Amino acid sequence: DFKPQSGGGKCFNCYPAGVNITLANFNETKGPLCVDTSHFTTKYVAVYVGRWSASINTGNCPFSFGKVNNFVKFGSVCFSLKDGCAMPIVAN
Amino acid sequence: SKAWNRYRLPNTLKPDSYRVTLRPYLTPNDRGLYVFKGSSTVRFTCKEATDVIIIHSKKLNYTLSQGHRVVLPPDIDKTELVEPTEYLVVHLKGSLVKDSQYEMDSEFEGELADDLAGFYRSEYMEGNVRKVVATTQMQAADARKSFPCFDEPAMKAEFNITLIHPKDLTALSNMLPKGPSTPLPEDPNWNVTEFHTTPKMSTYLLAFIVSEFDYVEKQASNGVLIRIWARPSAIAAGHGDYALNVTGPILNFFAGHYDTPYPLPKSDQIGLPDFNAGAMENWGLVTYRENSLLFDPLSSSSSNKERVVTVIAHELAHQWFGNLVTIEWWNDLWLNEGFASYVEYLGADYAEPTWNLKDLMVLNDVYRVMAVDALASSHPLSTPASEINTPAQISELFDAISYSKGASVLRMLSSFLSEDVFKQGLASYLHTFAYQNTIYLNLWDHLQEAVNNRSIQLPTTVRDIMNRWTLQMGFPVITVDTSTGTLSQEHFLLDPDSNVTRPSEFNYVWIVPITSIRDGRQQQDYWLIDVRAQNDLFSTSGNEWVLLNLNVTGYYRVNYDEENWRKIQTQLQRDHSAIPVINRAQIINDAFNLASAHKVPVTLALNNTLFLIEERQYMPWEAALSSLSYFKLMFDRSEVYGPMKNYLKKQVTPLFIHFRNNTNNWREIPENLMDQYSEVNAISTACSNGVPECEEMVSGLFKQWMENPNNNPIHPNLRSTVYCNAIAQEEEWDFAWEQFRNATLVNEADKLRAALACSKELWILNRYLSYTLNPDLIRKQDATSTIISITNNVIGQGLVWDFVQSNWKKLFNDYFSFSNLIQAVTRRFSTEYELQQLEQFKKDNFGSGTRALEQALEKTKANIKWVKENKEVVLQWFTENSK
Amino acid sequence: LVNEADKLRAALACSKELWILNRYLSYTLNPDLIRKQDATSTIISITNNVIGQGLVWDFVQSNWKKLFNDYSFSNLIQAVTRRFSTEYELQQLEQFKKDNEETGFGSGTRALEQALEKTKANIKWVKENKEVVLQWFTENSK
Ligand SMILES: *[C@@H]1O[C@H](CO)[C@@H](O)[C@H](O)[C@H]1NC(C)=O
Ligand SMILES: *[C@@H]1O[C@H](CO)[C@@H](O)[C@H](O)[C@H]1NC(C)=O
Ligand SMILES: *[C@@H]1O[C@H](CO)[C@@H](O)[C@H](O)[C@H]1NC(C)=O
Repeated sequence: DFKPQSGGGKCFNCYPAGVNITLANFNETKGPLCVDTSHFTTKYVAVYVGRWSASINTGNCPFSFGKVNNFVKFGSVCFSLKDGCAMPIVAN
Repeated sequence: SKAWNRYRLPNTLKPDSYRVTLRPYLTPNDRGLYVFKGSSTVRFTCKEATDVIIIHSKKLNYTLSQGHRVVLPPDIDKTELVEPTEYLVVHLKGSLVKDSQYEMDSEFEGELADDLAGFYRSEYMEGNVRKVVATTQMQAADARKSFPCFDEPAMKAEFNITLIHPKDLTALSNMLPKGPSTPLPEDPNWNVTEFHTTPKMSTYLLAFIVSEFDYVEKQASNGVLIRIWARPSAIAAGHGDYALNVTGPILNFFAGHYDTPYPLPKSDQIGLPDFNAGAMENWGLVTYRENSLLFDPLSSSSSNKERVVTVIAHELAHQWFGNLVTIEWWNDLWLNEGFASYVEYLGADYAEPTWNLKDLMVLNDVYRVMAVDALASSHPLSTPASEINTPAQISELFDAISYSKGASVLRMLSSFLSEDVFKQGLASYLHTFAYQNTIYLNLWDHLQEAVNNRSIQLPTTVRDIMNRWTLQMGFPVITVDTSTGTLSQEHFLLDPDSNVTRPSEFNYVWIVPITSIRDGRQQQDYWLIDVRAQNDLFSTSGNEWVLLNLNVTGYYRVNYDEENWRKIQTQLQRDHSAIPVINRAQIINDAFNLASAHKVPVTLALNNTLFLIEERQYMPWEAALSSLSYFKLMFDRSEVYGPMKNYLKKQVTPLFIHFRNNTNNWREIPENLMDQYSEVNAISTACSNGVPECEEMVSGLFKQWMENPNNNPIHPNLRSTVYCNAIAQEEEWDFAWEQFRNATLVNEADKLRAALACSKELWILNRYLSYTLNPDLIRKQDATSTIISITNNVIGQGLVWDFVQSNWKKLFNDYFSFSNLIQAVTRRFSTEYELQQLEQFKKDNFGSGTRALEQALEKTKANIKWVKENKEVVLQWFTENSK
Repeated sequence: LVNEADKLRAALACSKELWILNRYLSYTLNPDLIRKQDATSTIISITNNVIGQGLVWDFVQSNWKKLFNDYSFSNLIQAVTRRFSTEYELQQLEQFKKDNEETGFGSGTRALEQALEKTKANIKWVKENKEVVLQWFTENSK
């Protein structure tokens, strides 16, 4: 989620307002959320307006969020909003 | 006559710094006034030993200090406000010692009237709150009215501005905010903002804005910060996006063109909900109307795009020429606004290079003002500086001549010089006189020097030629006798018998550059420097022909012998692509205007339309329609209107079919703006003249819209035409009426308000007229536009005439714009019937329109004769071409 | 056949094209196009067309001196005026009188006075009823 700055004194565009980003049932006090079960699915939920948009970058990973659901097999995987290989989200 | 009897300052005082504080109280006071507190100190140097202070001040309640309005350095004797000249006059007891700097300081209060003059306020509805904005309009005369100053363009000085506003709001001025906004220690409900010192600038260019607008921002590659401000609700819809998209490229264009990087650090643009003019260039805080800065791709036409980009290019052009090098006195005004009026067309060219916009300068300025200057009642450009003194005498300069003739003559200047030499000259001028004041003669000095360094050949000095054009009214019609290539010029007076009152020190002899082409090949430049000359370059034989004034860069009309007109027509019908697009409009409009002067048979002007049967370009269709409007308006009640309509159908029928193919049954617009305009002209003309295809296709679109009230199928470019034509064919009118009552968007409300006048049913129109009196049905400022729209409908003519004959003393004594109203209502008049009725209406009884009534009489007499002179021949011609 | 010629001479007035109507008026003066015998009633038929009301009124009020030498003015002036329903149209009628009675009006000389009376009656009658009648129609027409 994010919003434009708004309210009559601000850039509509210079930087998002009210950012909120979450990883489902990741608990920071419990570290990287690992994929234990034989199968997993990766799902994205936009929450944000106007010509604002956002997406996830590959970062350095050899694969992308979502794309991994096309039957890529691994020995193990774990996900975390804290640092593995990075993949930054970019708003535009 | 004392100094405060005169309307000019003495040159004995030169200011050299300013400070301002302003507190707009946007809430009304107990007595319902809106007031601001202001403080100011100015530092000034005594240029000549003196003992009295003379400074502009208007409509200010001052505060007395030391028993007097101001504090000074010998003592002050007394202080007075000489209202008829707006001077604060402050006698010193001693004499102010020369070559010394002194503060004059004051504190005062003023009114935020909504007068659009000075520090006025504007109010607008946002959501359901009547928001209030404080703004500034300071065109020439009003700058003093916000704070005391030496309010002259030549008296340039440096300003520090400080603002104090309700904490919620934001403040703006020419510079950036010097540090963030701080709560006022007197009351944290107020903020305080200070700005960096302005450069050396003239008082008429300040701006102060306090507002709740919100902005969209870009950083230019040149490093300047550029920033569109508008209503937050408007900006969230992205309506500012287009402005920010174009403003970068244009700025870097001018940075190239003047060889001079942009002088300020920022470039705010602000779109106000209402404004008197369209725009004002206030240095680095450029101000526009909503409808001339914001753009919505979902509702505005391509015409809105070209208006937006054009206006932007103009007001940005002022940011160098005009604001960096300023005019010495208002008598030179034509040099600024006309020059910018030129460059705007080059500016937009850079931003949207696929639209060929440079061509429309011909329609919109050259020919828009040739028809005005072709009168003995015109005036030259360079009036003597002593003639302009009072604010009325300054304000009168902002007219069609000062803009468009200035544009035309400067275009011609840039064309007989090499354009790169004009660039070099202009750049050298701006480099030399930056931050100073100049007269036009300094510009023509710099051009003369650059021409010499390039050694461009000219028959005389540039000063000579441009004074031949600058300071005498009118323009020549050149006359060629191709049988020998003899050449002559004479002053083109549209009424060939009008008495010339104003003399010419050159007896109306110009020097004229004449580019020309022969059989599609460009010939070499020739100069005319006399009433007559001969040159074999214009002699012709056999099938040879000549055309003059290529691309109509030259500001003069052209005439040829009959045989040469036949040759040109033959070429043009054989292959019109051989003759440049602009010149095909030129060769029409010349024929018509010459015909009105009895310098040629009208049959010739009509002949020149013949080739249009296979023309596709926008320009010549536009020029033809614009001339033939006179014929329609004169004959639309006569029998002659019968054949004429059929003729236009024949002419326009193939063109319509072309677009029907080339738009896949109207499913997409052309990609080129000129082609979109040609589309609109095609559909409009062919439909209104009655091709059967329109009564089906436009009706179909409109009924499809009625099936989809929220989901309008009609592309915004077509809207205004299809609306009116569908209305021309009750339930549609009532549908459009309920739409209008529900209409939220002003562009659409206007388009509907026009289209509803296209109805055929007299009871509909009479209802409309009755509603024109109901302030809730139509906003009382706009009733006149409705009356005019109903008047131009041929069925409504007599209705509106009898209506005004009924209501005149009413709406005169209590309404407004009687002038153009009377213009609209009378211009159909063409026989002694209505002449008698009109003179009776005079005798039976006009505000500002009083002289317009005289105008109506005058042209009516001409109309009376003109129809008598031409009807049968025109009729015989059209019936001939009726086939 | 004279019957059909007259049916057409009437029906040509029912056109909605103003320029057709005015060219028809021009032909209405041309005796070879339509004979003096019936020009007057053709103008009356134009007046019956609500669009022709304006044409005929401004025509007659601006050129009646021509018609006065030769055209029957009585019923023509009746037909042209009978739509008048406003004090302004009363003013127009009385000024046309003051503008032209210096030549009289022939057979119309009394009829104009009658019209001056009846128009005044119509004025008040409209004032007496425009709202109520509108109300009725606005209801029962549903
Ligand atoms: C306005 O006043 C507030 C306090 O009311 C202050 O914090 C702020 O910096 C000031 N400026 C703006 C733009 O709000
Ligand atoms: C600006 O105009 C260009 C036209 O070249 C277009 O490609 C672009 O999408 C527009 N908008 C922005 C934000 O650049
Ligand atoms: C004339 O104008 C056209 C633009 O319509 C331009 O392409 C052409 O180069 C111009 N030629 C001259 C000689 O000015």
